[PDB]
Amino acid sequence: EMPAFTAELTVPFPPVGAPVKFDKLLYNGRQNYNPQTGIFTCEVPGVYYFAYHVHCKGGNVWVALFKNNEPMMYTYDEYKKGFLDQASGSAVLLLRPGDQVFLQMPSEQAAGLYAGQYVHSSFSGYLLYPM
Amino acid sequence: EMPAFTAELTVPFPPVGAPVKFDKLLYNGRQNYNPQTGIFTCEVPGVYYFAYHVHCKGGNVWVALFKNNEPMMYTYDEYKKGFLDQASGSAVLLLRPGDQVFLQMPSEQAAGLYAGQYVHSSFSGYLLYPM
Amino acid sequence: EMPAFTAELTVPFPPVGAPVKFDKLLYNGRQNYNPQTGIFTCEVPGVYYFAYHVHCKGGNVWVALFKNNEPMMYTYDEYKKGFLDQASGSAVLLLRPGDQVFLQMPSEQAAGLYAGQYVHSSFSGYLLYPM
Repeated sequence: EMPAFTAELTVPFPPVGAPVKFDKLLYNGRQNYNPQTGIFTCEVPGVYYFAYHVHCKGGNVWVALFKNNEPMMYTYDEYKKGFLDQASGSAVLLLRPGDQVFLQMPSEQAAGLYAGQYVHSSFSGYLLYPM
Repeated sequence: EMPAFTAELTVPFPPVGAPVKFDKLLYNGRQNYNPQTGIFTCEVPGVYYFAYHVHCKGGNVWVALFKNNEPMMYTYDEYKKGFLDQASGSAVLLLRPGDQVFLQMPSEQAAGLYAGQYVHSSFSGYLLYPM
Repeated sequence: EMPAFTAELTVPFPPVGAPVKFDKLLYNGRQNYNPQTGIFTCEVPGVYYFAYHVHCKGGNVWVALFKNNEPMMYTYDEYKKGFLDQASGSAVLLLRPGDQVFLQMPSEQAAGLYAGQYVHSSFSGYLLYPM
């Protein structure tokens, strides 16, 4: 199997300051993604592509795609008074064996990450080129 | 030739309960996506990645990415009182010959999927790893 | 090294009528993407996948993914008075040596493309199948 996964969130407002535990799996080649931690751990060295889609409601939402402690990409969305919204992101990253990639909200002031049984926020990633 | 495509919807408000027929093709290697059905049919077994972007206007829009008869991912957006909006999604799926992947709205109560000549709603997909 | 890149914008309102210069690079295999121009120039012939995420604030945003001088895909978003929003696009394109792919806003009437140190609008692309 090649490293590739897609995980969905089905409960709104996950913890701030910790990897978002997307736990509904569609695929998880090589099991490099852990639904119990929300972290993708690099086993195969190379270039990867990650994508994420997060809904917003009740409050602003600020997320960052992390590679270990480093924020690689930031996505911010301001809640639209009374309505559900969404913001997305994607990025190509060169990963070293052991690198841990995940999505996380850095601020308690922007924790409006929404999700539901029929409204999936998600996180996907897969190997492009082995290095 | 490898299976890969991008289809854009140029006409607003497609029927509910049936695959959304994105009509305009930018690419369609192996022609596994059919504009007449809105369905991507797996010919080459393997891991695939799909991405979609749907505009919302005039009403709420609830769509799901299906694999055969199973809803794999749900995307929802609420119409912003007189303002065009958009919601997206993407997913990695292991497919076998004959499997069908498409987007479909399950309810008449949220069928505001919008599209226009200069406002493209889209659906893309491609083979990642042959299995 | 394979062709693949992700470039982020960290300053708002890039000029209309010219490629958007995403200059914060996460990866740039073969350096086929130029931070100084915002243009990806094809070196290796083949099928590519491009994805972009653009925030909207203060004004509507109308951007197009160009291949040379032809608009391949259009993405539009109506600014939600007072709040930051976002719209995205994805496209599979068959490229020949020398082909240039970039994002550009055609009208001054919809140039509200936003970005900041805390929110990245971005442009990514990579080779799927060499031809």
